[PDB]
Amino acid sequence: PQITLWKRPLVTIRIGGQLKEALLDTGADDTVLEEMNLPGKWKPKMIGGIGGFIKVRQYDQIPIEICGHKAIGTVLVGPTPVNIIGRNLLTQIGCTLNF
Amino acid sequence: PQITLWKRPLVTIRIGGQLKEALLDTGADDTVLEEMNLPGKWKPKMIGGIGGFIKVRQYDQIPIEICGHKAIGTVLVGPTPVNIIGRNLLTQIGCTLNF
Ligand SMILES: COc1ccc(S(=O)(=O)N(CCCc2ccccc2)C[C@@H](O)[C@H](Cc2ccccc2)NC(=O)c2cccc(O)c2)cc1
Repeated sequence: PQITLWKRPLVTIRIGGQLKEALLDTGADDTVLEEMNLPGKWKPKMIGGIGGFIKVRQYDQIPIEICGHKAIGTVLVGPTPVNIIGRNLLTQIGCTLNF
Repeated sequence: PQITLWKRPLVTIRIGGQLKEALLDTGADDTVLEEMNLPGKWKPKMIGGIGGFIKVRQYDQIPIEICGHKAIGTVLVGPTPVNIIGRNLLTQIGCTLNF
């Protein structure tokens, strides 16, 4: 689709059979989800945003369907304030910015 | 332009006698610029991101040129690590997400 920006670019994602709302975020290098359980090994990681650094759990090779487009990649889980789809998965679904 | 997301979508903006590199950021409601002493009235504000909140100065009706496209709107100035062009200006220059 083409998504305009007068509203937040929130979309439905499917991850582990669960439907969630997530923000398509070109300013995010990584995909960061609110705390949830995901299967498999994770490793502790730290990431930084506008207000400082947080601790997250890094899960690799996780399938995420974003508005019906399939990605398989790294998902960080932690105290992000909102679910964020970052460039690591936006590139997999062929997302670009256009003006 | 079409801008892919393999790297951070950094572009040149101009605000007065300062050309600046800024992130085209669909996950940002507002435009947040690194510390700069803009003229005119402003209002204090707190904005929240990953890691918590920062204190910023809200300046209104500031002209900002982004890759040659003219915009005018609210600019938040504060201790952000990166200049962020948010949706308030992205819409004005006709920016969409496409996949
Ligand atoms: C109201 O206006 C704004 C509010 C917030 C922001 S933002 O910069 O924090 N923010 C709002 C996000 C939604 C959100 C909303 C509410 C809480 C938490 C997240 C904009 C993000 O795109 C942000 C931009 C960025 C990049 C580098 C350094 C610093 C910031 N990226 C990130 O936080 C980020 C995420 C993952 C990995 C990474 O390396 C960076 C910008 C504008």
